[PDB]
Amino acid sequence: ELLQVLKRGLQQVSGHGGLRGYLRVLFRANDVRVGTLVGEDKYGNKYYEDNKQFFGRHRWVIYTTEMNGKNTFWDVDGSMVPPEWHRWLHCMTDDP
Amino acid sequence: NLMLALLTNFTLATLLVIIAFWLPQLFSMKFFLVAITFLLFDLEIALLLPLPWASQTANLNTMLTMALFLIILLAVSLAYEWTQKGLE
Amino acid sequence: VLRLVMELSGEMVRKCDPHIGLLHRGTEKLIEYKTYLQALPYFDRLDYVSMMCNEQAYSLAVEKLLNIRPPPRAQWIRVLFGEITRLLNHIMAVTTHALDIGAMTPFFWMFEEREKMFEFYERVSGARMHAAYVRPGGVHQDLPLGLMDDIYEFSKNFSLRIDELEEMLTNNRIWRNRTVDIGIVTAEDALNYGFSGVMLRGSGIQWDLRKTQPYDVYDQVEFDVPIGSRGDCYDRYLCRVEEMRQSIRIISQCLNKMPPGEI
Amino acid sequence: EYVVAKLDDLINWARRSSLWPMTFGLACCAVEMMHMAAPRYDMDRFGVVFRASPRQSDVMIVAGTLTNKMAPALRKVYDQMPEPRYVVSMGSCANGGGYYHYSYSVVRGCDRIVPVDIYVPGCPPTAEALLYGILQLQKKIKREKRL
Amino acid sequence: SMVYMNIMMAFTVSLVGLLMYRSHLMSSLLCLEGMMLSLFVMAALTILNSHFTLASMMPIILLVFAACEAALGLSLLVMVSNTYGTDYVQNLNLL
Amino acid sequence: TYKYVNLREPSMDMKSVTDRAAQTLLWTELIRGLGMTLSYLFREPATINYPFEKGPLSP
Amino acid sequence: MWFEVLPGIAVMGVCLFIPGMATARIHRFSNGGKEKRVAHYPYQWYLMERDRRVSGVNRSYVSK
Amino acid sequence: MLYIVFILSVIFVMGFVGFSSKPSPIYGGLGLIVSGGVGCGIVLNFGGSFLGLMVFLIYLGGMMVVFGYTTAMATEQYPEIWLSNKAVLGAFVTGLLMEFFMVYYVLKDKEVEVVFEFNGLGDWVIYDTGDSGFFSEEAMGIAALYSYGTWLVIVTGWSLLIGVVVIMEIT
Amino acid sequence: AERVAAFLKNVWAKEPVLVASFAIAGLAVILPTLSPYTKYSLMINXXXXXXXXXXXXXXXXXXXXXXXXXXXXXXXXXXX
Amino acid sequence: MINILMLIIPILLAVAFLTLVERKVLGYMQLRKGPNVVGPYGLLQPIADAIKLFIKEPLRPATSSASMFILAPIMALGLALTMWIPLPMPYPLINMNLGVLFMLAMSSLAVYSILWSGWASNSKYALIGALRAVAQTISYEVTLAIILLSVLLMSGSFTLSTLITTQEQMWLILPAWPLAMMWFISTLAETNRAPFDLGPFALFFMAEYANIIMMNIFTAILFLGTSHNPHMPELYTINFTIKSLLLTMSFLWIRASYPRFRYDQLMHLLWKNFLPLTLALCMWHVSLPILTSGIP
Ligand SMILES: NC(=O)c1ccc[n+]([C@@H]2O[C@H](COP(=O)([O-])OP(=O)(O)OC[C@H]3O[C@@H](n4cnc5c(N)ncnc54)[C@H](OP(=O)(O)O)[C@@H]3O)[C@@H](O)[C@H]2O)c1
Ligand code: SF4
Repeated sequence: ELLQVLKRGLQQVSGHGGLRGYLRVLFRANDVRVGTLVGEDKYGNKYYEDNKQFFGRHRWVIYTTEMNGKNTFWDVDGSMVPPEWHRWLHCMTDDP
Repeated sequence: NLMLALLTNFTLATLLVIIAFWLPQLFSMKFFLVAITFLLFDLEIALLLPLPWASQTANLNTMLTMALFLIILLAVSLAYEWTQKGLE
Repeated sequence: VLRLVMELSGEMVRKCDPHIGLLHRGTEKLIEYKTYLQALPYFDRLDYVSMMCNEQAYSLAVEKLLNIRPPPRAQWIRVLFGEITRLLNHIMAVTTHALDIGAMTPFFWMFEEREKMFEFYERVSGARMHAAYVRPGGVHQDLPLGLMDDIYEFSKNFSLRIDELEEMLTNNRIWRNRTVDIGIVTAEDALNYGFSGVMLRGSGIQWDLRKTQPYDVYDQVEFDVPIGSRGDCYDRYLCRVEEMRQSIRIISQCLNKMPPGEI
Repeated sequence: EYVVAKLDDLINWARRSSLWPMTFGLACCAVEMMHMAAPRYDMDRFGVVFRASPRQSDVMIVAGTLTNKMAPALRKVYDQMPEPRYVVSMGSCANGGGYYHYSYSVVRGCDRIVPVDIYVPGCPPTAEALLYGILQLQKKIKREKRL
Repeated sequence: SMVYMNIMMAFTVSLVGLLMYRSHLMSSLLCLEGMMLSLFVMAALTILNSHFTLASMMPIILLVFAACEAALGLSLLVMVSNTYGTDYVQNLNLL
Repeated sequence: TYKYVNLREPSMDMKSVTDRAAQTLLWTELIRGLGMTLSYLFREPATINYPFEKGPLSP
Repeated sequence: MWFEVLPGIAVMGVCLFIPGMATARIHRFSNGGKEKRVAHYPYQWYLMERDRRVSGVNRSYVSK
Repeated sequence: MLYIVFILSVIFVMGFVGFSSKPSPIYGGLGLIVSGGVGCGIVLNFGGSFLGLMVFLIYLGGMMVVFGYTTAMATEQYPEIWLSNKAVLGAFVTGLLMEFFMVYYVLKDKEVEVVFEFNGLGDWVIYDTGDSGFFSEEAMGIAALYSYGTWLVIVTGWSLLIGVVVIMEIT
Repeated sequence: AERVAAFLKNVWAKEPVLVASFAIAGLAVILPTLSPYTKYSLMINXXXXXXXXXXXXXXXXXXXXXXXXXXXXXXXXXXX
Repeated sequence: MINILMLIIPILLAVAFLTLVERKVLGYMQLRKGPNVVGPYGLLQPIADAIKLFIKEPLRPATSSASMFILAPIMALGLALTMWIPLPMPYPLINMNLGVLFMLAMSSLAVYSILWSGWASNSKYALIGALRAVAQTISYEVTLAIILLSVLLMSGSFTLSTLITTQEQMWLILPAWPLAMMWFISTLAETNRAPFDLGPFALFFMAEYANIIMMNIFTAILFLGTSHNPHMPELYTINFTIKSLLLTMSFLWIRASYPRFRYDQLMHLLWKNFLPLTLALCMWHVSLPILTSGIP
């Protein structure tokens, strides 16, 4: 049972990049978790959600590095997400 | 040395106080009875201190009669305390 | 928040004068220049917690002036949301009471449940808390089709959630040492003071309002009113927990009885 | 120089990491303030703690209505606060009086007593919008303390 | 001889400190603690140097009776602050 | 419809008295209080990371 | 989950683990046998006194 | 450097200088921390670890702690600065000149005194003991005993019964 | 029973920690006198020599021999 | 002598990293999450609190009574660090002639830290509130002295090194079964917030959190140990760190779960409930080495 949970963590690190991929997600975002990606957004925002995970699981709306000219890499807030928040992030079901 | 162990702790404690101050730039007589009971019990504990220290060599028939006797009067003092102690 | 000027003779309080009214927002004079529909969201902002227990008292008072009985469905929304406020009010009545004492856990245990409770308010009305929903014309907007399944799903999970408090706070030696025997008031003087809420109801006097005077479709819904023995804080606490347990029964009977029609 | 400029970033980061608030109740807002503690919208995920500590605290969050009776009460607290201090006006009452703006007893929105740095607009300030009382404050800390 | 020239001197200094006053009655009881402390050290040196072994229990008993006076006399000081406002030597009634 | 709060002394003799006396000599209810908090630790925290996850809303 | 809590214990499994190791590993440098003797009672002190008298004049702990 | 007991004995008297002087009961209270804690070291140097730590447990762990209460009960809030106080500084300056002037005469070993006893060297004869014992020795290895002194246990118990009863009758 | 059965179950109901204060402290006094096991503890306590042994000059004496293993003197062998 | 410096700086780090564990364990006890925005798992916050509180945060003086307010942190931080010296971590730093006597005395001398801070403020409401907090610390040191004197009476002298040898196969939890419950409550004495709560604010509780670890290790010697093994000091230290931290979680457990006792009823816990129980056990622990032979 403990070996299966450890294998799931190792596969999660292998999914999102690797040694440089998971470390970039751990420093920028609060927690790193793998899931299905929506992709399509103005100014390259990831928005990889769709996973069952837990309560209110429209997870991981990763902010784009420099959206207009702010260089949001170390510091980023909820200033991003262009007209897609009502569906992919909050209320509706279908992807925008 | 014991003095080498003590002074190093105190000097670094005062050093943190130097960082704390120099570096920044911009009634009720009832509680007295508690202290009375504490100090009077300390001395009974002080008399009961050599218990795991004197029992190694001395006679047990003479000690046991006296060792319990100190704890008895330590409880007899509390038996007098029970009859009207206080609201606190 | 509160002034509370204390006169301590030694250790015990002899003269406790609560110099209150430090939040006199002036609702009295300000409503006089507003119409009945305009003055509605003021009474939401009367109390911190009650939203459908508040405005309920105002809308029925306007209904008594206009001589208008609200539609059958709207009255069943008024009980379903009236009891979900009765659930919400007794959360804060326990948790902030525990927070003022020094209990750390039971505050957070109910606040995750409480944040799930406001999801019902959000989906039914635009605001998080203060919802201009119970109006002089009964109920403003209908329940969405998604909510009625989620109300039952929440009440199914609430059963163990309310059992968490009785397995934590009631059986404690600390609480039965603390809250027991503070201001034991069961006397007929309490009638003269006229608390009516949990003081009279939770000690001695059998009288309440829900059973004696029906407001919106009562007697049809089954009730169990908790009445204590002594006027202490602990009997006033336990009756509130028993009120919390005897409120899901009202919610479940509201789920069973929903006549389809006008709002 | 470059060494001094990077050192000033570390001093700013010390406040950007952790902010310990003295949250004023006296409002319907105070419940939404307590929803920060609620696990769904976690705030202890940041360097923010609900220990309060009135004398020690940095960022006093003025929640809701300020009456004329509480007007000298909040001012004397603000004077006792340490020098790196910020004021968050939480709710429409704390901004400019949402309701009770034309009432006799209510001060017209905090600024007349105590200077406000970050305004939180919403009556019931949703725990979504209230996380702009922390993250936007943390974003606003640039200061540019040169000399 | 060597050490006894200081601890006896500390006793005589405290002997002056008791009988000299600047209106504070708390300081006299504080000096009574020092008097017993100076008697504790002077007794300790006499017993520890000349290996008595039996007499080592005696300053421990002396320590008990040091605190017997410096509490029951201290309780009477509180009774002065109950009848009068603040404890002062000047504040008296007896003739 | 009239519920009651007080049990009016459940202890009578021997078996019903000593177990009620047990939770005062030793603790047990402290261990029972520990038990509910223990199960609460092991279940997953329901937390939303604000700049990446968002709270549920209405249409 | 416990990928967050246990690193808070693992960091304590270093810093609180230091005083136990630092006091033990220091006897390698102070002594050629990894041991320091405590007197407690005057008999064991006299044994240490004659150990300094035999062979090694300056060193306290020495073989033969 | 060479002396152990004699240097600490000067600091011991230095604490008592603040008792002959009256610098308010708060600053005089600090004297029992300084002179008391150093007073342990004077006992500890000749041997007997138990008897040296008795001051730590009772005088520094009870006596002055209870004396800390009564300073708050009567004559409280603020202690007046001893530099501003008249004759208090005068008693302090005359108190130190009875000790510091004497130390200069203690230099070159022997010194004249009011008593017949002289100062001496106090370095070789500072310990005054050779080997004496071995196991459970040093005079205070078996310091306190309930055996032999059975009478002294009873009378100490009597006075400690009196203390609890009497103070209750006073207050 | 007038107070044996009456004033015991009341003590269990009203402050049962006071039962422990008299019973455990009571067993601390009575049991040391009753048990035939206290005699063994006194034997080894006197047998343990903290001080150095002293030799006596013998002139027609019994129950004394050389330092080597021989049937002489006390030498307690209570349970090995 | 580098060992003293190896028992101050990594010790202060353990106090610094305590604030995370106090926020994370209590966090998971409350269904919220610990610090995460700061570092990888919030591990960079103890240093972040150190830069915040010390450097830019100033002190507005209430009165500043010359000698005091600056003297009280010396009695706080200094006396808390001296307690680490005689601790029997494989081979202790200058092993005392009597171990626990130095342990009980410096803890009873730590009462002054909250006393002098009460004198530091001119306001009467501060000192009356301070003396109430002294009253809690002063009372539970009587029980702290009694339980210690009954545990040692079973086996060992005052030396802390002999307390390891007695626990060769059996822990002292089982023979001192009511005392194991009793000592755990009495350790909550130095303003532990779990029973009752009252220079700069920062360094003042840095001594108070240090005393919590101090009592956690003191429980892990008096009641725990398992073995010693002189051949490998590593096997003891790894095993000790698990035993000590499991008791550290339990102090974060009582604080999380249980409310304040009411100050008066906390004083009713002592004298009326605790002291009749401990003295009866003290009477019982006198008779035990006499009833059956066992006086080491
Ligand atoms: N009572 C008296 O002391 C007295 C007596 C006679 C006349 N006066 C006159 O009345 C005036 C009173 O002012 P004060 O002395 O009270 O001022 P002050 O306290 O010295 O403060 C001066 C402020 O102005 C800014 N400042 C000054 N010179 C500047 C420059 N060259 N470039 C950019 N910023 C500058 C500084 O900001 P930065 O730190 O950001 O640069 C500083 O915060 C004086 O100008 C003086 O001539 C005063
Ligand atoms: S802004 Fe709204 S919720 Fe906040 S205090 Fe004012 S009325 Fe109440």
